[PDB]
Amino acid sequence: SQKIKVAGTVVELDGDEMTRVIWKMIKEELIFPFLDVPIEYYDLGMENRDKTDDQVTVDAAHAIKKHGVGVKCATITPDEARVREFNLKQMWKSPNGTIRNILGGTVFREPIMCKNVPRLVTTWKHPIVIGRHAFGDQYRATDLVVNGPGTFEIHFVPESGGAAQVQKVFDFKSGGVLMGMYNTDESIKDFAKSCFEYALSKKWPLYLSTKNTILKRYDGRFKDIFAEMYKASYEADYKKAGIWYEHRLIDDMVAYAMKSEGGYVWACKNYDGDVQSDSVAQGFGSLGLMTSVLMSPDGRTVEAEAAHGTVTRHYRQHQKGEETSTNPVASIFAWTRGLMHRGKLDQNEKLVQFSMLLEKVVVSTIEAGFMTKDLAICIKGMNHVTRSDYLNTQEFIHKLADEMRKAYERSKI
Amino acid sequence: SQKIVAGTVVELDGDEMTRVIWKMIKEELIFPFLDVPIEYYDLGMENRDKTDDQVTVDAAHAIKKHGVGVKCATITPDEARVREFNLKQMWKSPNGTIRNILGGTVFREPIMCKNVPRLVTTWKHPIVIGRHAFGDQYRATDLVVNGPGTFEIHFVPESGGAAQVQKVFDFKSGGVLMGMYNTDESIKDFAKSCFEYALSKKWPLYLSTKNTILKRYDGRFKDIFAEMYKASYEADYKKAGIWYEHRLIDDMVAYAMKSEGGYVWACKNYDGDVQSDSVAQGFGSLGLMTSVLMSPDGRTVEAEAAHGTVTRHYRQHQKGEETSTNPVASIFAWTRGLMHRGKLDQNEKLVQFSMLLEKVVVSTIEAGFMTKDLAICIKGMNHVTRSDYLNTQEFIHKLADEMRKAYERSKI
Ligand SMILES: NC(=O)c1ccc[n+]([C@@H]2O[C@H](COP(=O)([O-])OP(=O)(O)OC[C@H]3O[C@@H](n4cnc5c(N)ncnc54)[C@H](OP(=O)(O)O)[C@@H]3O)[C@@H](O)[C@H]2O)c1
Ligand SMILES: NC(=O)c1ccc[n+]([C@@H]2O[C@H](COP(=O)([O-])OP(=O)(O)OC[C@H]3O[C@@H](n4cnc5c(N)ncnc54)[C@H](OP(=O)(O)O)[C@@H]3O)[C@@H](O)[C@H]2O)c1
Ligand SMILES: [Ca+2]
Ligand SMILES: [Ca+2]
Repeated sequence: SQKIKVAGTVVELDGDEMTRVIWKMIKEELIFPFLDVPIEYYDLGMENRDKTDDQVTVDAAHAIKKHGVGVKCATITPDEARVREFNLKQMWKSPNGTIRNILGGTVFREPIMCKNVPRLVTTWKHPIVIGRHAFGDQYRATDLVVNGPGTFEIHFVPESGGAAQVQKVFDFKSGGVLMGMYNTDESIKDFAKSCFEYALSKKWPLYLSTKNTILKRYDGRFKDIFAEMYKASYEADYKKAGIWYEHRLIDDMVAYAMKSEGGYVWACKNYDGDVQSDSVAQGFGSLGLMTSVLMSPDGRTVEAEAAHGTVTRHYRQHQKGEETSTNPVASIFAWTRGLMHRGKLDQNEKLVQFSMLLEKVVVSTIEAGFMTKDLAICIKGMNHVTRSDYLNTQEFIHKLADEMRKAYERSKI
Repeated sequence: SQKIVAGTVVELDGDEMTRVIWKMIKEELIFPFLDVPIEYYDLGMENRDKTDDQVTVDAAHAIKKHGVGVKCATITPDEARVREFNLKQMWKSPNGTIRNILGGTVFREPIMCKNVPRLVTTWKHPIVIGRHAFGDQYRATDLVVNGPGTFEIHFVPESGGAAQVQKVFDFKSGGVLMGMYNTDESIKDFAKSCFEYALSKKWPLYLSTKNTILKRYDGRFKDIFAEMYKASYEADYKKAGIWYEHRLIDDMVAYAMKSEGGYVWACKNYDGDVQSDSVAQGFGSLGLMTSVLMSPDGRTVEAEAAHGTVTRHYRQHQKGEETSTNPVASIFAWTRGLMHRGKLDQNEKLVQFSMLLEKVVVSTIEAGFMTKDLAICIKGMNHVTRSDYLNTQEFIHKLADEMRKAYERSKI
């Protein structure tokens, strides 16, 4: 089904469980009818990441860097329960963590605002953008079970060959756990750049959260890198733009974030950008109401995703042959932002107007009273929602399609 | 001033605004009523630096001895603090030191005021966070890396064989590295205390980890809780109409945001730290939260303010400007400490004194007398004016006025 021709190639990464089911329908009804789109397909379904030894994940990452745009459905990350469940050869790493490792950059997350959906948090008047650092820390770590007594040490061995630098971290008297993790100056700096630059262009303030009182040298490095770069390259233009940058302790930032009105960029270390960008997304209404875009330092490569998970409890219900009502908006906006970036790379204005148009139609369709259960909950009580207040997953997508077909037909005479 | 205590309470003095407030609470709401032995330790930054942080260690060991510890918020120094106080070094968190020595779980909970509107529209009931007090980020070894090399991790068995070595990372230019740990023993301890506490509340229990990413580290948290539920707690919980569940941290923070509450949330050191601030501020103020570190045996309580020393307000204070610093958390550290002092001494009268003061604080807030953070909760941020609240001193005084009437009012 072709209409708008797209020269560029979109690298699509398929995922798992309920999101995989919605992914198919989104392609089927919202994208392909309108777009003549070259798709380099990569199945990051869990079975296929097992079949290929996770190499499908690595190749997909590399294919995104080549073509410039990636669009990824939520995937399962496996632990022991999951290894059992699929008879996996191993506990494979988060495909997300692997993609992010290879690409680098920053994951910008923002709520998708629907005026008829009450925010959960009375104070939040404006959107918060989270710049989550995509590299290192707890997401590329080495952890270990300890089985008996013994001493946990770190050796740093320099390249020159000067002697080993060792630290006794802990004497274990019994079983326990240990782990090491890292970050790089180079990375933190790209993470500083893109955050400073995004807030400069939104004309908004920038907060950095760390726990540099505790991790004096580790988090300390982030604080100093951001402060050094601010003085050097952003203070003058920030002060001229009527905005400001400040380091705040993670403690104080979450309290501020909860009570403030929004209108600022909040830069988080990896883990905080993981946790808080869900607290935020649910605060604004639902996990399905959020964009998530991994951006290059150079602005040429974009991996757009849904930030939420595979919606396992909903899939278990879909698998019984029971009805589901799962919010597909975050999956759809993975596509639109990917296609928007695709069109920017190609000098293709038609593609950008389509991407924007699909975002308008989703938001407008929700705004006109047509919505999945989770948004109906935001409006009507937790226990005072009924079947007539919301559309199921299929209907919602169907309604969305009806509207998109109509809007597109009218759109560019 | 006294009237009411045999057993001893160990007092830990702190920094900045919480210090200023700590004094007033002792002056006006505690010592006037209680004749109590206090073992005083000054964890103000100057004395920590001056004693090479030994008063902190001494304070932690005093708490184990007499069984009750009451602690004011302290500074934990980074580089700017070292400059500011002319410190010998970037001393580690005194809280992190107290907890490393004492072990256990820090249980936190909002202090409900009916005239204070919640910021989260869905929260009908309290959320209780159970924070693992040990290990992980708060007893870790972190370094800056200045040039390329290899970050290895060695475990050297007691048995004397050979080291178990993992390559973590090949550095090319500069960075940071850290190493951190926890123990089966502490994690197990953390679980039992959460299971017992959610069992006695007849409330469900959630543990959150990121075991999909930290598969062995967080996996151990998840495996230990699960095995303990099966063996020791699943049957009793099912009889009580409650459950235990592990959720991924992503799932739990989203759930907590849309839940009505009424559950005990088991949090890893880092998560309990951060999510207890998000939860206190979601309920109305950082001022309106309790925080009680409990020992595995439950013979030893350290109570505190979970929030910081309120540096921005200390600075107003220093210039002679008017402050409205919420003192309720600092007050409830006294009351919960003493509650346990009374629990230990079988002092029926002291348990009730603590209970009464808590009653009077909230009851005073609910009669319209409050500090500026709580006025901002009722009126808007931009619509509060001076007449909606009391400054810090007046507020403590109003409570003080109020507490005397109340106490005098009781038994007679
Ligand atoms: N983007 C990614 O690649 C990504 C991110 C996170 C996790 N994961 C992986 O996916 C799985 C996550 O499962 P999880 O249950 O922990 O997290 P989850 O799949 O994000 O779902 C958690 C819950 O949040 C609500 N929710 C999330 N997305 C929703 C949507 N689109 N529409 C409606 N409700 C939604 C539902 O609550 P109710 O039950 O109340 O309806 C749902 O049960 C794990 O296997 C994990 O490895 C992947
Ligand atoms: N228990 C502890 O020992 C503990 C805990 C946390 C931090 N700290 C230490 O405290 C110092 C400063 O930390 P921080 O500035 O990150 O956080 P903070 O002192 O907790 O205060 C940060 C902000 O939260 C609000 N706030 C906190 N407590 C309040 C109260 N009792 N009444 C009214 N408002 C209150 C204020 O908001 P507004 O600005 O909006 O008025 C304040 O500016 C650091 O040295 C840190 O290491 C100690
Ligand atoms: Ca997340
Ligand atoms: Ca905290």
